[PDB]
Amino acid sequence: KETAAAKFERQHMDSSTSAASSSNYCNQMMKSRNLTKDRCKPVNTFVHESLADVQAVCSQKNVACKNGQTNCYQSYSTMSITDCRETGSSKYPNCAYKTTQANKHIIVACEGNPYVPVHFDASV
Ligand SMILES: Nc1ncnc2c1ncn2[C@@H]1O[C@H](COP(=O)(O)O)[C@@H](O)[C@H]1O
Repeated sequence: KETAAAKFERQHMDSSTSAASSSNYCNQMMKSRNLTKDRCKPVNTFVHESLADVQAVCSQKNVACKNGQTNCYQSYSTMSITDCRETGSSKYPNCAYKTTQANKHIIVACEGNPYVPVHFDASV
């Protein structure tokens, strides 16, 4: 089965690009990462940093999660990320997104042994 850890990597990791590939990036990536499979996933963030760097966030600044759990962590450094947001004109199965690149601190929830990212909570 797909572990939660693998699912985080599929949904949120993109170390290959340093930053968003112009205007087409979200359209292609949301599809290729299977987030347009059974609906247009409305909102999603990709992180353009090494896996090791993202994993290391599980030992950085402990902050409250949006759902009220205590297992969330904020990166001490800013990271290169891309926010994808579904357009008003987007209609399944033709899912359309705005690609917005930025540099922000990420917030991830971590679980397990090893203690790794399983949920992307926020960027700040
Ligand atoms: N603190 C957390 N630790 C682990 N997974 C979480 C956490 N917060 C949210 N999730 C995951 O993200 C989804 C969205 O959370 P919610 O909006 O509370 O339904 C949940 O179904 C979980 O799959």
